[PDB]
Formats: sequence, structure tokens, C-alpha cells
Amino acid sequence: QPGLTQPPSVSGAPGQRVTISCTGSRSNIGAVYAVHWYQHVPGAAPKLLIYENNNRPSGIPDRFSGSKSGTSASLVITGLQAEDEADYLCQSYDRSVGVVFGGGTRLTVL
Amino acid sequence: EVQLVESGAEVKNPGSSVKVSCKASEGTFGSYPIIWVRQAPGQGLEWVGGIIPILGTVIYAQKFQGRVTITGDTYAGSAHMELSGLRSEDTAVFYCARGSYDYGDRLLNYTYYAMDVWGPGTTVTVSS
Amino acid sequence: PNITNLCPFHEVFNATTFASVYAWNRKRISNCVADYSVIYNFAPFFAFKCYGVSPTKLNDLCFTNVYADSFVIRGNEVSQIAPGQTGNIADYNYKLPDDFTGCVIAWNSNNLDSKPSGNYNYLYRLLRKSKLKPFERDISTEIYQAGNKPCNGVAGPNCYSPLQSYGFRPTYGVGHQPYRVVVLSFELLHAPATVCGPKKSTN
Ligand SMILES: *[C@@H]1O[C@H](CO)[C@@H](O[C@@H]2O[C@H](CO)[C@@H](O)[C@H](O)[C@H]2NC(C)=O)[C@H](O)[C@H]1NC(C)=O
Ligand SMILES: *[C@@H]1O[C@H](CO)[C@@H](O)[C@H](O)[C@H]1NC(C)=O
Repeated sequence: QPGLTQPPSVSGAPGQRVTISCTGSRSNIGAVYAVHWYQHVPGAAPKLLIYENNNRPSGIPDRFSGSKSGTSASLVITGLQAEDEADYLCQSYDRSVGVVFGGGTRLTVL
Repeated sequence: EVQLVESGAEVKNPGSSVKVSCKASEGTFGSYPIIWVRQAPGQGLEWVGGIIPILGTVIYAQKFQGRVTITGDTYAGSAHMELSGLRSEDTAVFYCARGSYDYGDRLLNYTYYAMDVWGPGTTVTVSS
Repeated sequence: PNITNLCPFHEVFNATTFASVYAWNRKRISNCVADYSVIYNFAPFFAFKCYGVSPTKLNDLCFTNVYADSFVIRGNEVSQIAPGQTGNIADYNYKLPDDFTGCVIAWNSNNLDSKPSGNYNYLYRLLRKSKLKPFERDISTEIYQAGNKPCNGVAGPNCYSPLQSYGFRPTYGVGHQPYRVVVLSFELLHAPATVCGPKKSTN
């Protein structure tokens, strides 16, 4: 997988602001391409959270956010809660090979 | 609302082929085009195929190029996709999803922006 | 007490064949009496939204010219016919101006515009080069050009007919059946108004 690597998992304190990375090349994200943030329930159908690198789809309360910078992008949650324990995913296009997807981070809360 | 019904699990042997549909509620894909993605076990995601059904212009990932084909109806559409030459490294889950933009500015540029509503996915297994 | 110029509306409605939305009609009405009350004697409306003028008082409020438009659109797109509301059917086929005035009738016709095999007699625009200036129509069908190579005057790989047809069938669920939409546009200027409600008098 020539994908979007990011750190595997981050534990969850209750009710805070946590950031998650998504690092790729300039040749597949940096040039013009956009990243895309999905929320995945293990065993169920995933859900969209962020599109066009900045915009925020309706139905998602302002807890979630994110942006991009240079040769990477990132996502952020404010006010962490147990229901957010789930897979996270970031995807983009790839001058190299069509569409490219990241690892997915298993956000867990203890 | 939009729901993507899709067939049950598939069990078979190496080298064979599997065909599964993406049954869509109320039948009118209505220029909302379909992306076919694999869920590899213990791993991330890999896009496989993409079809804009009304225009009928179809693209495939280079890894499986010529290994998989996709078709769709778009009027009570139930877009089908079949993967051939199943082996050990193909047992996975199958997801189909929309794009939710349905007009030309970005639908022939389709495979850039987004995939809005997804489906439960179907498990396909090789026998070994 | 002898009301006589009941403006012709029983024809702007009930025409039994609304034209497709890629090429909408435009019927100008003036110089009569427009008792909109009869309008409220059709089926319950999926949408009756009035934006400039309050709707109950439609009798006495007066006008110079009125414009009646009508077409057929997929149900979950009805909301796109409203001022300053982007999306396909409102940026490629019918663009209201965000200083619009007038009302927007929108009702259901699932019994009247489907066939067991499936109709295709409503085509809507799906491609162009840029959006529309408000209140403009483009009936033309130039084979759209996408790639860096010309289409050579016909359809071809990455060159496809910008119009695309609806598929209307009786089995389709609510929200993808054909809603029939009509839009009444108003305007006031320095001209013989002669568009008022019927006098409520006694013999
Ligand atoms: C997909 O969109 C991109 C840009 O949004 C298009 O790529 C460029 O489009 C501009 C438009 O004027 C051209 O001048 C450039 O030559 C295009 N290429 C590059 C590398 O910038 C692209 O054409 C769109 N795809 C399709 C199939 O229309
Ligand atoms: C439309 O006009 C015809 C002709 O008079 C009439 O039979 C029909 O009932 C009218 N439509 C409705 C909904 O009443």
C-alpha cells in the first residue's frame, strides 16, 4: 500500500481536543489534490466526516474539524466521548495510481 | 434517504470468480455514480472500481485492471461487479458507495471528491 | 358584480403534459382578474412557498404582469427551486434571481407520469461550461466536450450528450417520483396594472 500512513492508534482521555495525522507525498496530495476524512464502525458501513480538505458536512456537530498543511493534513476532535471509539480514515487521489487510502486509526477511550 | 442493499456472503475456491450487486433503494441511481471498494482483513481500504452509470464510462484500479468488471442499470439499477481469479489474498469485504454530486462539473472528474452513503459490505472468502 | 376576466389558469395547470425541465415554457399573463382561490382546489401540495408577497392576501394585492412557468422535476430536488439555492436543477436548468418575487406551487403526479416499463419523456441538463445568468433558457444540445480532444461534432469517449433523461416508473418511492412544479413570478412598474382581485359586492 502506497497509502497515507499515520500513527496506528491514540488512547482516549475524556472530553478534550485530540489531533490525528495523515502524511503523504506532494506528488499525490500536495499538488492540487484534496484529502477526505471518514469515520468507520468496525463491522458496519463507514461514515463521512470531512470533504474538500476543509468543509464540514451537515449532520456532524462541530466537535469534529480538520485542515491541511504543506505535505500533510490532519483531523481533530473536541470533547472526546466514548461513542467516538471507532476507526478513522483519510483518503485522496494519486497522480501515481487512481485513489489512495490511509491506514485508519482505531480511536479508543479508556 | 438512500439505502444500498447487497447480497449475502460468498464462499468458494481459489482461482474462481464472484459476482455481487449493489441493490439501491427506490431504484433511481439518478446520475449518482457508484464506487466499488475492498476491505482487506486486518488492513485499510483499497478502491477497486468506479462506474458512472448513466454515462456508462467506467474506470478500474491498475492493480486489478482486467481482473474485474462492473455493470449497472440506473433505472431500478442494481449495479453488478464481479472479480475473477479469487485467491488467498482476495478474501475480503465488498463495499459500494455513491458520490452525491450528479452534474458534469465534477462527475466526469468523479473520482476526486467524496462518497456519501455506503453499504453494509459483503464478505467473500476463498477455500483453503 | 359581473366578474368576467377570470385569468386563464385552468390551462396553466391541468395541461396533462408538462414540458420537461431542460426547456421550460413561459406564459405571460396580464389584463384580467386573477382570483388565485381556484388554485387552492387541487391536490395537497408538497410545497407552497411564497417569498415576496404574503399568500393569503393574494386576492387584493395587484400587479402589472405575471409570469407562469411549469416543469417536472425529481421529488427530492423540489427544494432547489428557491432563490439562492445551488445544486443541479437550479444552476443548469432554471436559475431564480436572488431578488425574486412571486410564489412556488409544487405538487405530486406519481399517477400521471409513469409507465410500467418506464417513461423517458423528461430530460434535464447534466453538463455545461458555466452556470446560468438568472431567468435564462438553453434549449440547445451541443455535444459536450470534456477531454483535450474535440468531439468531432458527435458523441464519443469523454464527449457525451449534455441532456440526460429521467427514468420515471410507478414502483419508484417517494422522493424520486415526478413532482410537477409551477412558479409564478410577479413584478411591478409604471404600466396599466389591471391585475387585481374580484370585487366583493352585493347585487
Ligand atoms: C478534472 O479537473 C481538473 C481541474 O479541476 C482538470 O485539470 C486541469 O483543468 C484545467 C482547466 O482549464 C486545464 O487547463 C488543465 O490543463 C487541466 N490539467 C491540469 C494538470 O491542470 C481536468 O481536466 C478535469 N478532468 C476532466 C476529465 O475534465
Ligand atoms: C382537467 O380538465 C379536464 C377537462 O375538463 C377535466 O376532465 C379534468 O377533471 C381536469 N383535471 C382535474 C384534476 O380536475
